[PDB]
Amino acid sequence: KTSRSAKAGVIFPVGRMLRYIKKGHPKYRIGVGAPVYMAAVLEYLTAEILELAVNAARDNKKGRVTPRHILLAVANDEELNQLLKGVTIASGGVLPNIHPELLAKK
Amino acid sequence: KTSRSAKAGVIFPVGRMLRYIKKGHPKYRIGVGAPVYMAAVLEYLTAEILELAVNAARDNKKGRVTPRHILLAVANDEELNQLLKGVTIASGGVLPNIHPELLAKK
Amino acid sequence: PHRYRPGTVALREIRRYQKSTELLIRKLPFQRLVREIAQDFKTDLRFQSSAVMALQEACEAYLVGLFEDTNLCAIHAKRVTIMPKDIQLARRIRGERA
Amino acid sequence: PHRYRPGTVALREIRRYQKSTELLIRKLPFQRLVREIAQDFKTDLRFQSSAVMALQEACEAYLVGLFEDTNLCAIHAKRVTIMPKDIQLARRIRGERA
Amino acid sequence: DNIQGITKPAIRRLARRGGVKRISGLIYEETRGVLKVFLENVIRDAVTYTEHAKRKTVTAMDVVYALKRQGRTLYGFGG
Amino acid sequence: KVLRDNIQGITKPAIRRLARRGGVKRISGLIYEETRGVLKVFLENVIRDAVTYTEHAKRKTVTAMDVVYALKRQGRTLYGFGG
Amino acid sequence: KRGRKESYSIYVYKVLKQVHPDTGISSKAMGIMNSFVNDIFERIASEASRLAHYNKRSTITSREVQTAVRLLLPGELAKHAVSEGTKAVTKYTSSK
Amino acid sequence: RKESYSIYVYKVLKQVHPDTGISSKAMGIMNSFVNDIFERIASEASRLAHYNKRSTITSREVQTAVRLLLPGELAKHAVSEGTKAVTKYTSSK
DNA sequence: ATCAATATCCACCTGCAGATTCTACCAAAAGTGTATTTGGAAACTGCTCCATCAAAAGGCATGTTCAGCGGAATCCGCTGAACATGCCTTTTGATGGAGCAGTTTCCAAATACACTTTTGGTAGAATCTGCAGGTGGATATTGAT
DNA sequence: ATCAATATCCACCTGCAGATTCTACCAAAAGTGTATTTGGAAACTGCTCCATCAAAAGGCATGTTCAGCGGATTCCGCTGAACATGCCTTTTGATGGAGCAGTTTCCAAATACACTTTTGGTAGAATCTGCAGGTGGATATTGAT
Repeated sequence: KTSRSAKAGVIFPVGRMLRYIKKGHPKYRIGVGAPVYMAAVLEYLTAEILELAVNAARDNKKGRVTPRHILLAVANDEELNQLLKGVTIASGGVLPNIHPELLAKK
Repeated sequence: KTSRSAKAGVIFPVGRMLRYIKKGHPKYRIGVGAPVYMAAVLEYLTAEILELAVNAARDNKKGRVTPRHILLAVANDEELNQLLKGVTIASGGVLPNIHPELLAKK
Repeated sequence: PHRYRPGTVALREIRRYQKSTELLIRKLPFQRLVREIAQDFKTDLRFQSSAVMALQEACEAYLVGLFEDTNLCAIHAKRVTIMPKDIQLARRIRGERA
Repeated sequence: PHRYRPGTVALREIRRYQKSTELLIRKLPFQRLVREIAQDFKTDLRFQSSAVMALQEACEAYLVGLFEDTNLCAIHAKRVTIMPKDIQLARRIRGERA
Repeated sequence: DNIQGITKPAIRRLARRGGVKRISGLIYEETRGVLKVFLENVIRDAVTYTEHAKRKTVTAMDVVYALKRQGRTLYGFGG
Repeated sequence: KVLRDNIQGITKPAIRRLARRGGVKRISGLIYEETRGVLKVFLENVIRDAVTYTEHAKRKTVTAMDVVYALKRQGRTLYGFGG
Repeated sequence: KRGRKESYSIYVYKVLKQVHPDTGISSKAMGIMNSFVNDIFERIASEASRLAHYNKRSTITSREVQTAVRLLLPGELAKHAVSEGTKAVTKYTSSK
Repeated sequence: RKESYSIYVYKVLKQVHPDTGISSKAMGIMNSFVNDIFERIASEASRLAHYNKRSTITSREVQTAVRLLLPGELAKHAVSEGTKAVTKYTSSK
């Protein structure tokens, strides 16, 4: 057998997602493409954030990505930051940033 | 024939509600308790607002209830105000208010 | 010649508009503004007469609510004049910011 | 006797705490708080360890944000010291003021 | 230039209802920009709906929905 | 045991740390109490919804999903605790 | 053969007159009372189904509606709404 | 037994950079993310397939969803990706 | 400018907790074959949305005059920051026991079709009236002397 | 304080845009027997939550001293408010003309339903390495002299 994932060229589980769509919206029929399309968008997005989190990890001179890296990745990217309004990254931390008025002397 | 709404002791469409509860949340078996509860709750809420809106209408020397009254009614009741964060009552205006920092002087 | 001291009329204007509920933006101009913008998204588009009213209702409401918050910001900075930054701080805290 | 001027250590702290990610509230004192409150709602409850931690994650995040906005407000008033009326303006604009 | 069709007098009237007293002269353009972004966001999502529905006419319900997801709910146009 | 006045567990040192990550350099003295006020409200609300979900599931244990589900109601999504 | 647009109008009107026989409701006003009922209706059934889901239940019942309600309405408002609801389902049952 | 996206998140992780690993904690987060968005999309999908009185969630609904749900640039590259994968699937057999 | 006090940044080391591979059970996808069903397509009616034209009124753009506000500058009171002191309570880690969350097997009570008969609700028409809108005679408010 | 220019409030009248009442078709709720499903009940399991315990150091609390921030105050330059003015254009009301929705009726195309075969995940276990945490010292920032 050949996983639908392979057929469509994705890593994410196409079938597993047709199932998750059903267990969630029973009523509707799911075109054979929807779970496909879904898995493709989700792998895309996850790829995007991993690309940034990895770099973030590497600059930090770390061989393993952590939540703080994912934050900094998402925090510094305008659109991922937008996509994640009201999302709290546990153990994530905050973007360092001091307001100028707080720096002393003259 | 006898209407469930009649047996329920309500004005709101227990029957119709049920139909809606189904058309909207389609993969769920719906107990007859549900549409009845809904009818009763939404009727109360309706009654609730209408009460205050009317007070505002009369308060206004007017015999017909308008959006201006419903808003005044809503914006002045702490709980109705809370329940409707985000709601924008078309043509309801705002609630009369002027910071005292702007006030003339005296 | 009679002449009201500054702020008296404005203070009078506030009381007036917070009493009324009619739109305060010119209808025709607003419509041109909508269709124009809508165009840059999809060509040859029609608008239910009411869908435009809805847009204006929403727009006007949004702005009036924003000025309410902005005014809170001017007052906070010990001013009575709403300046651009007040609008910025306000949208910022709201999570809108751009 | 050496001694940093007022403000030098704070900026030290800020850089410090903005670079890290550990929780800033004592865990046990927080758990008691969570149970005290829950108890005052429904007696005889149990909490998954993770639940308490989920709650603490949520709480600390929440206040760190309220503090960021509170800080915009202080600075907006040409101040560097946050005050209650700062927290209050931020909360109000956020829609919380309930 | 349709935008500017949003006159200073109008903006000022809005702000009055908003309870404002004095108005920096820079406000007007500033208000025009903000409003532009708002209408853009809504109308963009409205249309998306209009199109996914395979329609040529943006109905009131499209706007109501656009509005909804922007977090801004609107009563009075669902009929 | 009897739990009483545990909001005082949110100590001044603590709140300062929270404020430092928040970027604050100076703190009025009336902040610490103001803050516990704000905190007890948010916490009571989250817990209140959470416990509601729990009572609905007919359980005697507040689970992580409960809290998560509760936080989403307040429009705050939490990552790193999902099932 | 043509549109039969359904609404809550008549009902809001009954509830209105039922206690204010000498107080009318404008058109626009009725339109808002409509958006309200629809709005809330949605939130409730929405949460209610959501509730069933968490508890791997295949039925949306009054139980979930009541919980949905507690989670959706403010303090005293929910208090009474629940009373009204449980009181309704009661009478509907203490009969047929 | 309980399922998650980890293996996949991990597969994808290895393609962006072969020499980088991920903490279980960070993996716990990539999971909240996938599950989160997976829901947002599907939920607009029906809320959409519904508004048009339809009884089927198709790639078309999923796509409109995505359009509404994502920021300009992400939205585009996402739509391509899906458009692409569905095309490919519609030829695998 | 110079130096004494401290905190910051960094290259090295290394045991171990926690991340990464490694193995076989088992829900679960991936094939097959009908059974049921959308939803685009062709066909067509009609609710409204648009395009043009033509007024008078209600605004709006403007430009002059200046009140008073925002913002700079100076000053000092006292409140928060820094800090060292004293020691409690939170943390850390291993231990036991059971309350209870999760799973499993099953009987009946509740809902779901498939479907027929009974009106409550909607639409367009007939009848009806609350409040806009104009007048005005009086009181209140604002602003100068 | 006392004018006096203006705005605002209140009493009263009435035609009519709009709310209300009304006369019937008909989609939909209510009624009925049968077929399909569900979730509470109950005995059972092992996972994880509560409570302990003893050690101890990280961290909280308390007091002292004073720097510098916040705010009060004075002052003036000048941006926004108020107002008369000339007048462009939004507003109001009609108006067929056809774009274009919502309706219906038919049917090939595409999930769904129920099984059976095949294997990509998952949990646990065996295996490995990034990095937490201490160690020392050189560097940079701070603050007084």
